[PDB]
Amino acid sequence: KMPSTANAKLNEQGEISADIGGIAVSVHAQSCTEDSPGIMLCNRSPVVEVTFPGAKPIALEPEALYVDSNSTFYHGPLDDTYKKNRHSIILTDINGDGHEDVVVWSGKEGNYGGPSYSVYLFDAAQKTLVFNQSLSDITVMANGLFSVKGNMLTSTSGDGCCIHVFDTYELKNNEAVLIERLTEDTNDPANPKKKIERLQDGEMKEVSN
Ligand SMILES: [Ca+2]
Repeated sequence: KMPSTANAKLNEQGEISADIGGIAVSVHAQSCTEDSPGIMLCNRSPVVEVTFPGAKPIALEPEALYVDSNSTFYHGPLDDTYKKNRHSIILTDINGDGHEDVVVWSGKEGNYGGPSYSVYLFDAAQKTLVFNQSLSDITVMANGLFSVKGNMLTSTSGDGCCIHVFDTYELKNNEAVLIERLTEDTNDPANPKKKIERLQDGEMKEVSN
């Protein structure tokens, strides 16, 4: 399960074409504008086409695409240990069924205007990649893309100072559900406050333990 990466920039036809760990990925995007060094914002019908081995190409049409020519593609797991990078297009099995899914840097609705993502799970029945609202939504106001551990997904939020929120989601059948929210408040370093909420009887409840 070794992680592999690659970088690329949109050529004169607004095109990239790469093979990352045996999965071919192409990008077709015109009329992009430079957002910051090495990074183009493409929001005029950008297309990300993914061809898994032995399969028909699948075209994704994200609402926008941030193409970082210095960190373009990543193929590997979302380890809390391993992945502290930000990539434009990520191939990774989020739901543990043995087939890679796709994560695309599509917005900047993360915490303090950081990256937010569109998540697409491979749907084995349909032979396609299906946009996942619940998973994409985790990245909104998050400090970055979530990490995956078994069927558990972790994400952090907060005010970038003294309030930190640590979320744990359980993923069952294309559906991410929040099961735990840990809020730590260190505004008074001498009096740190910790709040634990957990999913109980179908609702998030504050708990002592
Ligand atoms: Ca999968």
